[PDB]
Amino acid sequence: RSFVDAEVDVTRDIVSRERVWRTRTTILQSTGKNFSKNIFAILQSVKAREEGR
Amino acid sequence: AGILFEDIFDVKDIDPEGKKFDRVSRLHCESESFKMDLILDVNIQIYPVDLGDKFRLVIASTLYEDGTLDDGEYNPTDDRPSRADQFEYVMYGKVYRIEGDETSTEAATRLSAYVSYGGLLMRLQGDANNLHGFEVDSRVYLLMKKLAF
Amino acid sequence: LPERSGVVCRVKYCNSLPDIPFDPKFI
Amino acid sequence: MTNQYGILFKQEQAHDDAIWSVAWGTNKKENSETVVTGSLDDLVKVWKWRDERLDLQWSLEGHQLGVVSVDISHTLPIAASSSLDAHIRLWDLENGKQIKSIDAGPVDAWTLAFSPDSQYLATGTHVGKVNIFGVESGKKEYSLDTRGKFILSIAYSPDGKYLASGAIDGIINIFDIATGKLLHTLEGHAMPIRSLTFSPDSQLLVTASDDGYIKIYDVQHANLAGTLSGHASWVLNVAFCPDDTHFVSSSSDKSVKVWDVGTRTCVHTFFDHQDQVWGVKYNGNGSKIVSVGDDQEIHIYDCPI
Amino acid sequence: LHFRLGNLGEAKKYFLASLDRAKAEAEHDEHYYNAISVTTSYNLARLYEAMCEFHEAEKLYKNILREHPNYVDCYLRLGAMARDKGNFYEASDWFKEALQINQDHPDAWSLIGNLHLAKQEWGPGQKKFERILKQPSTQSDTYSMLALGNVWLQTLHQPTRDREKEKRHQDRALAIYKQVLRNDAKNLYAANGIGAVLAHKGYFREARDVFAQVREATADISDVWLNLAHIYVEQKQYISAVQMYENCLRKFYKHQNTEVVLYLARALFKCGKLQECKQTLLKARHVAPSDTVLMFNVALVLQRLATSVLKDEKSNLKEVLNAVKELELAHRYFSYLSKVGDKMRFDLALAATEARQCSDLLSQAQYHVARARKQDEEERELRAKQEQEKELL
Repeated sequence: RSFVDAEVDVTRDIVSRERVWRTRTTILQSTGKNFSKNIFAILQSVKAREEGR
Repeated sequence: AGILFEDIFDVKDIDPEGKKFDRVSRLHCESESFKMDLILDVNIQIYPVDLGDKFRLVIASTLYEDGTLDDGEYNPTDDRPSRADQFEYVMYGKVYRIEGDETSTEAATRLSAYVSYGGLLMRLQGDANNLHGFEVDSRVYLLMKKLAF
Repeated sequence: LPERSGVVCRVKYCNSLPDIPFDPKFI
Repeated sequence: MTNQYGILFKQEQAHDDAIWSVAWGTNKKENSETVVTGSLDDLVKVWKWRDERLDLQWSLEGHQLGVVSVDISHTLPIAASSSLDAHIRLWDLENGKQIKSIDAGPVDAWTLAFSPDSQYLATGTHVGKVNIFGVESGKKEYSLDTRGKFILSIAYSPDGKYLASGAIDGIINIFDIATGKLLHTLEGHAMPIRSLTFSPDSQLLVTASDDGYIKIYDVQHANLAGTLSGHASWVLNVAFCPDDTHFVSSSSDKSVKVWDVGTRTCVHTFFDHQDQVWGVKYNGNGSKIVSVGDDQEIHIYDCPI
Repeated sequence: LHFRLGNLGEAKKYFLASLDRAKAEAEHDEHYYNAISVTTSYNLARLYEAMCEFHEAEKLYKNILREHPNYVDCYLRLGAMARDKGNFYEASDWFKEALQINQDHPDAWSLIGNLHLAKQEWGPGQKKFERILKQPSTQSDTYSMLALGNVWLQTLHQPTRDREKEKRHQDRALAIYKQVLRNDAKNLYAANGIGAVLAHKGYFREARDVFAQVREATADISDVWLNLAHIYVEQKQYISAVQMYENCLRKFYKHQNTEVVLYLARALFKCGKLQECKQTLLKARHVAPSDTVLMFNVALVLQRLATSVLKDEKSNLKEVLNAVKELELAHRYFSYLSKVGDKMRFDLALAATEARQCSDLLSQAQYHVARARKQDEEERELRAKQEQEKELL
């Protein structure tokens, strides 16, 4: 709508001042522990069993 | 197995009545999953812990993952896999008392298992289903590690 | 042999993602 | 009389397990107050309210799968109770003995409510029908069919003209008692309606749902009068005050909230419960509120008049 | 900050004071202080939502939309409130308005996706998350990848007769979770997803090691506690599992989640705690009385209790009479369930078998009633002998 579309610059101004720390990405993350090294080793052990080795 | 108990604890108070010794301090922790109470004396000099620290505590009957039941003598030279490899602080001591809300009419709902690590005391107070491997006058290991979160 | 009838319950290992966080915005 | 809401009495460990329903009745002969409680421990306990304390009068044994709902006759000293075992039992409050046992069937008995004249006893069913049993006959006399799903809540209008039922799919049905005709079907809530009650003047119908909102409907025009919000979890029970201006609600959030119908604002909130509060009821003059929950405790609150 | 601490009472004071001050400051720079007034009004609306005063929250969001219709976050909260009211249709309409304003907004697409997944509309939901991963700025978006992984994971809860199809779905879910964990080594849900697939594959030791690491990293994921409890049941550590289900219920659900209560009942049953199991299943049935599975499990526990009381000759007359009544309840429920039970969740032949077994036991139970009467009368005689001997002394 022509009256809606004219005011987008105002909202862009507001959003430039806002700061959000918890987002869709950070909500999923641990505070400090890395799982990749440990879990990939576990998966390697399972993979070895699935391949019968 | 031989894991008599195991849980995640978070330190709620260090030596609440004030520090009685320099290298030893009380940890008044409460667990998160089994909801256990815990009083533990740690050598705060070699293994410093702060308030609000979370640690994995694993009171074990033996250090060999195959559960082959040690004989209580000290010998550092050993190639056998040991739980101590993945733990930071390890103690050893006897259970010297088990105490619950026993009544003449029914058994205790809650048990407090006391452990003495060669002089440093502990008391693990919970409910009477967790503290079952505990039996007075038996060796146990404390195997605890601070959580990097 | 007739398997002893257990409690009818399908064990589901879940991985439900958290709701999207619409936390208050700092200025 | 306190000009402020507050807890007046606490009965700890009143039952061996969760308490699911409570009713407050006034024995007009003695002008003495009686509280009836139903619990998962299979017992229906009858308490006498005297000198600001609850005295246990009778422990009624007979149910086998916990008591889901209890009610007390407004005119006779008779209480009715339902259980997950689907049996409905009538109890004599003066003698503390079972009058009659009605076997509804494995799926035909749920929440229970006496008609204002106490001639009939209505109960919700799994097949979406409201079965009405004669108190004197002890037999199923007739049945009202909503054609919906499981009926979780039912209430008679105090004037005896309308019977409301709330289903597990959130639909509210209002039946005309004189003709047995379905008058109104309301979209209600999108989640289960666990309890509903008419105002003493029968002009308003209040409904409580798992969505955490409470809705007020105009009974004469069936229009949505207003929506109340404030509970952080399911609203488990609602009961109107005999003064027609306030009603009390209980929730799984462990709180009991008193609402003003005119202002539609929360007047007071009680936080004394340790677990879900399944039942709340006003006394015969609206001056006191009783509550029961999963914590096995019975609380009585004093209210300004 | 007070809101983040849950100090909603203090937060109300600070947001209101901020709005009142911005109202005073607008005399100096009306445009900027109005922008502050928008952000603070949204925060206040979120506070009212946290206080559950949803009528005021809805009123504030609609006001923001009167003044700033491009402020997308107001639409998403209105949709979220509609979703929480269980009105998913209106919720989908509010999220569509948000997309009419910013067509590539990843949270609006994700909320719509979650609506479809909540409805188990796997096809539409999957398309909604793939729409996020198709844009270059979000081509590696971990939330969307995890959502797709979960879509594949959810197929594993269905009893699948095609073992190759099951394996293919397991490997798809695991491949996605591995990729997320490769992109983000700190991702809690990628690790838990891997643990879930490993548990479904039956590698309970390895799955335990994965979930144990996830619980070490965070205490606030409800599914991590449930997954650990499930493994404790499979490792026959029932005493620990029961405790985890009870603490999970107390910590994460403000209402009784019937699936978790059923898992608790299952653990108590395998633990042999039939009395606690009965009471737990009744608690679940009080919340969801139309669920035939809860009714079946109650009937089964009742039959087991009666079977035990009738099997042990130590049981007295009051106990045996109760057991007989419970066994008739069990027979009544199995007879009903054999006719109306949910064919998609359990086999009606099972209920018919239990119905017959109840009738068979009921025949022997009547004999046991006579046995119990005899035994009780013998005790009455002994008690009378004891009383008269007390008079003799």
